[PDB]
Amino acid sequence: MEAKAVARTIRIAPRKVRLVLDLIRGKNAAEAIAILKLTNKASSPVIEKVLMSALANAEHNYDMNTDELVVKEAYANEGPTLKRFRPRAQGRASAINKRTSHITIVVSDGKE
Amino acid sequence: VKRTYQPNKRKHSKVHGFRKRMSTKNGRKVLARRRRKGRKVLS
Amino acid sequence: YRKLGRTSDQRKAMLRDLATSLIISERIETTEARAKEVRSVVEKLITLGKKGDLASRRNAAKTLRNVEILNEDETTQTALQKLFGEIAERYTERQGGYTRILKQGPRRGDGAESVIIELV
Amino acid sequence: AVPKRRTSKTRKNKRRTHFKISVPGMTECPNCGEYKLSHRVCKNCGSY
RNA sequence: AUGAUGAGGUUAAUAGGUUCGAGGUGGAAGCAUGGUGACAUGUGGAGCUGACGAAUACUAAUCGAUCGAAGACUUAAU
RNA sequence: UGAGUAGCGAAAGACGGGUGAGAAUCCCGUCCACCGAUUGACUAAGGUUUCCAGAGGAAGGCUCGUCCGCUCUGGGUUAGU
RNA sequence: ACCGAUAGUGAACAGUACCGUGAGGGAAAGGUGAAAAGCACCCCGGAAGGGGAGUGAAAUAGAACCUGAAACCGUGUGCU
RNA sequence: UUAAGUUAUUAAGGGCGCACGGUGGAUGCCUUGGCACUAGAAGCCGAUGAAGGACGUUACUAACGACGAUAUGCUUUGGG
Ligand SMILES: [Mg+2]
Repeated sequence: MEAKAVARTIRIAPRKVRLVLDLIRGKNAAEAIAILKLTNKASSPVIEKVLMSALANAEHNYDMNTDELVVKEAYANEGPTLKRFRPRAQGRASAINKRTSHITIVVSDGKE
Repeated sequence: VKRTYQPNKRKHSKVHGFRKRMSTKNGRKVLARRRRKGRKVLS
Repeated sequence: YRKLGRTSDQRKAMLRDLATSLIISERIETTEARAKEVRSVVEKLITLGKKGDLASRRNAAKTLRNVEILNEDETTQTALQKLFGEIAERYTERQGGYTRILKQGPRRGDGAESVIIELV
Repeated sequence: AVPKRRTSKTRKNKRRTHFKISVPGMTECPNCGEYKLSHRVCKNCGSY
């Protein structure tokens, strides 16, 4: 079977999340937890909490053995943007986008 | 650089302000014009 | 030698401060490039301390800033006294060494490589 | 000074071929604890 | 610039603390003697010394992991 | 799109201890540094609750934040001269 | 044989945000469900968010709530 | 075995087709609000203090409506 977890409206930009998320796609859970503890980007702890949540769902709701699980899917979608401004020289303003992300992890055991 | 608008409580109440607008005919025109528009602040 | 993102006098100042607090605490945590520089400043102090004479006690006072240590039994001594007293008698037979560096992970706020420099 | 034409999707994605990060060193702490970074020390959460 | 290149990773002289030199400066501190004193002389080419040359495992280059081949057909001589 | 690019607004910090899910950035200590006819101390204009205590960390703060001139709750200005 | 939320009043929720010393200028913003029955309890998490369970005809009707186009951003693949 | 020759295999990334998501708020359906008129009244108040406001008033009180220290209302005659 499969278990998933989502983190909605995380306040990091998606281009920055995907960069770490391309490291763990298609790996078994223990190795992915190891990789996320030693990478030093800003989104590593948030992704790690999402992965932990999925592993706990896989065990409490579907009675799966967490010793043999792989990260089947990992992706980040765009959330709604906060729009801000910064004053520039000579009375002008420039736009700033504070972007957000939806983060999804699903783990599986590979059987049916 | 010194800017325009150096605020002053007395100057503001004496140039604008209710009694000053009521002291002339063209000030009473302003007050009536702002009443007709429904404006919340008159002077 | 290496510039640590400082001018000539800021560098010399924080390098005496780094050498003095290592003698107080025996063990401090800092960045890696700073540890690799204070490594060779501390060991020359310990060399001066193993000689012991008055001419060298005065050369060590040019570094080694000025602090009071409060040990157990309410003993107050200066850093210059603790050096020449016990640090020198400890390594009285080493022939160099006296310090080791141990690496840790990157710091959170910036990417800096953190390090523990200790006094063997 | 300014771009003469806009940049298409395909050219933008070709330029980002090399823009990636790599997996770290990651040796395993044998005596006690989980993975650690190689040539590093983990006094807690690891015997090494 | 980064990457790349080259010297090394304990069966080790790679950094380089320690010891000894080259070169640089130019006579340390302390004490003694002379002088009313500023100072001078002796101990003593003294003391100090980043990057240069040697020697020495004392401190650090731990344990590990990953990648990586299996030699096709047709024809002619052999 | 340009692009993970330009910029992040004059300057000296270091280490120990603490608290916290999380600390270069908050609190405490020592040392160091900068101004000093002033970056010190008073009174006016002007602003109008920004003042104080306890709690908080979504947004604001050009980073972070356990902190705040920010959010919540409750307080605070006394004249015959 | 008038409009149906960029329309119709500037204004379906306002001469208010806001701008200007002043006279004056002047917005944006409607829709859960028949009924709040608006998610008891368990799990991961500091929280935010989520997975189950439950309500409901329906929860990819969960309050940023009818339908949910296009630009734009991703993940997986058949041929190249 | 050696020669001479022909033709295979890779996808760091890209292209096209398909499937599945997100962002966004078009389209359809709807109406609380408007627009143009017809018929019948009426039009203008005030020193007996106006039009328009400021402050207040509810057990808990920010805004709008209502009310005025008799204050989120008092009396009376009818209706219900
Ligand atoms: Mg795309």
